Amino acid sequence: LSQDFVEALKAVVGSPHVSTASAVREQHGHDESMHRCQPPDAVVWPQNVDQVSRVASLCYNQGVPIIPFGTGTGVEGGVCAVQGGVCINLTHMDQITELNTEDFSVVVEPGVTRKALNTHLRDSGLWFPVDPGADASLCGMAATGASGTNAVRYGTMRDNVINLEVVLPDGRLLHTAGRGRHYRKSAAGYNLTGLFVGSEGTLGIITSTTLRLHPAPEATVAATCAFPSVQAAVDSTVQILQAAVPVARIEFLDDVMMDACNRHSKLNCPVAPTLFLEFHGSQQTLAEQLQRTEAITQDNGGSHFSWAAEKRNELWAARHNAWYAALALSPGSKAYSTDVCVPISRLPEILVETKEEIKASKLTGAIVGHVGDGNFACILLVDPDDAEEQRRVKAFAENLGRRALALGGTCTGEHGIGLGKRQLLQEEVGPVGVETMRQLKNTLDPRGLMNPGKVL
Ligand SMILES: Cc1cc2nc3c(=O)[nH]c(=O)nc-3n(C[C@H](O)[C@H](O)[C@H](O)COP(=O)(O)OP(=O)(O)OC[C@H]3O[C@@H](n4cnc5c(N)ncnc54)[C@H](O)[C@@H]3O)c2cc1C
Repeated sequence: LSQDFVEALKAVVGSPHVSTASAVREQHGHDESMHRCQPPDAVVWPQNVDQVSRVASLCYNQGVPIIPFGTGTGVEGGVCAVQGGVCINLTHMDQITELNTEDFSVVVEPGVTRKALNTHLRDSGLWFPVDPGADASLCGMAATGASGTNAVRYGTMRDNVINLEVVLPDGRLLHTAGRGRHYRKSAAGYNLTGLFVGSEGTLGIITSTTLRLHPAPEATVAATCAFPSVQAAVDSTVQILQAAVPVARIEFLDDVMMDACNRHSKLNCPVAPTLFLEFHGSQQTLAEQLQRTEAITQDNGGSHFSWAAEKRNELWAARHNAWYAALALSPGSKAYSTDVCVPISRLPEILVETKEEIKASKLTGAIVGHVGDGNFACILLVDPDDAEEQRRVKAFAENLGRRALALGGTCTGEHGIGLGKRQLLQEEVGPVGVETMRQLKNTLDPRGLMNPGKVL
C-alpha cells in the first residue's frame, strides 16, 4: 500500500485516524470466530459521513478493498481482510439522533450499541428489543441481519430496521427509504432497505440505521425449566409455539451448555436440557400465559418453573455470555458455530440428531438456541493449533448445515455467511439464486472492492 495513498487517507480523516501499524491492523483482522486473522493494510476511523464517502471513493477508484468494521463481534470472518485493503472502523460516529418517541423510532450511528441506546431510552417507556449477546454496533447488527432472544416476540433486525443511510462503494450516499423518512409500511418502489439488511458490508457501508422502538412491557416474569431430555425440551418448545403462547423469550440450552454457563456465570441451575423463558404482559395476561405454558412443559416432564430485577438480569446475562462460557470449557480455544434455522416442526429431529452426532464424535460441543424461531447454534471449541481437529469441526458444521437444507431450512438464521458458509449458500438458493445475488452485488460494487471474498 503506497505512501501517497496513506497520505491521501490522512488528508480525509486526519493523521490520528489512520494507522498502518501491525498491531492495530492485527486487532482489526479477525472477529470472535476461529477464522484466521488476516490483517488489513490500514485501519481508518472516519469522523462523519462525508469522510466515509471520501475514504470509500479514494479506495474504490484506486482498486483498494474496503472492509467495514463495527465492533468486531461477528462470528463468520466478515471483517477478515482476505485481499488486504483498508478497514473502515465506523465506531467514532456514535450519536443518537431523531428520537421520535411518539412515532416509536430513532436514528443511530455505527458507534451506538444496544446498551447505549437503551440507556438513552430509560424513563421514555420505550426500548429496542433485538439483543445479540454481544454489545454490538447496531449498524453492524443491521449489516449482519442479527436477531436475539427477544426476536420470537419482537422481531429480528429485518423486522425492526425502517431505513438505512448507506455509503455505496464508490462514495455515493443512499437513504434506502428516502432521507429522513420513517413509517410503518410502504409499497413505494422496490424495498431497498431489506436488500442492505444482512448484506454484511458487501454492498456498501451503513452509516446510520433508523430503528423501530417498542413499548416496555407492563410486567415481566422470567423462569427456567429443566427437562429429562433434549427431545422433551424441544417438543415443549414446538408445542408452546403451536399453541400460540406469545412468549417474549424462549431459549434452549443443552446440559453441556447449562453446565458451562453455571461455571462461567455462577448460576446454579440443574445440569439438564433447559428452557430459559420470559413472559410479558399485564397481571391477567401473565397468569394466563403461565398456566398454558406450564401445562405444556409439565406434559413433557419439565420441572416446576424456577422463577427469577437483579435475578432476571443475571439469568439473561449468563445466556448472553454463553459463547464465552463455551470457550471457557477449553481455555485458549476459539470456536466455530453453526446457526441453522428449520421449519419448527422439524426442530425436534435436527436438535436430537445434532446432540446424538456430537456424542458420537470426539468433538466438544455446546448447544444453545433461539428455538422459538426454529434456530439453534452448535458452538464447537477448537485448539487453534490442532489442524486435524479443525477439519473435523467444519466437517461437522457443513454436515449439520446440509441436514438443515435437506429439511427445507436455511444454513444461517442470524449470524450470516461471511467466509464460512459460502458453499452452503450456493446449495441453499441454487444457480439462479446465486447469479441473481451476484448481479445485485455487481451493480452496487462493479469493481468487487466492497469486502471481497465474503458471502458470494
Ligand atoms: C457472545 C456473542 C453473542 C452473540 N449473539 C448473537 C445473537 O444472539 N444473534 C446474532 O444475530 N448474532 C450474535 N452474535 C454475533 C454478532 O454479535 C452479530 O453478528 C453482530 O451483528 C455483529 O456486529 P459487529 O458490529 O460486531 O460486526 P463486525 O464483526 O464488526 O462485522 C460483521 C460483518 O458486518 C459488516 N459490517 C459491520 N458494520 C457494518 C456497517 N456499518 N456497514 C456495513 N457492513 C458492516 C462487516 O464488514 C462484517 O462483514 C454474537 C456474538 C458474540 C461474540
